[PDB]
Amino acid sequence: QEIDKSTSYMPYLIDMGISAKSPYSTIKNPSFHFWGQLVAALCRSKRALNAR
RNA sequence: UUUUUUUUUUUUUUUUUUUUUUUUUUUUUUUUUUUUUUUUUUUUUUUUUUUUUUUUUUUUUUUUUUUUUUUUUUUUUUUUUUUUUUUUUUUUUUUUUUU
Repeated sequence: QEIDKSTSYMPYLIDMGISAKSPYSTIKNPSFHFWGQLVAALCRSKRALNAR
């Protein structure tokens, strides 16, 4: 899926019309958005205190 | 439906900086916000010392009675028509959730 390439089509997945249901979202991947964000909030980061 | 930092142009990151500076010190003197002199109870005329007293008195007691600010008699849930007894219910439903 060329994840690592900054000059590629992946970050414009939706607006290019390549895919309609992205496999990288919070709705597609809940409870991995709770993990990680909870860890960062418990590691005293102010960004993760606002994650839903 | 889709989403999920009320994040983001790129840069940047002391609500720091001319240069020089650093007692919101200083004329020189000075240093009781002391002092004429001499005094020192914001004492005293002499008397005097209950903001006591006419005498008499001494419950801010009393006419005599009296002594529940009780009582017609009867009574004694400031109960009761009967019936009743979720200030429940159409049916279906049951996140004041959702493209």
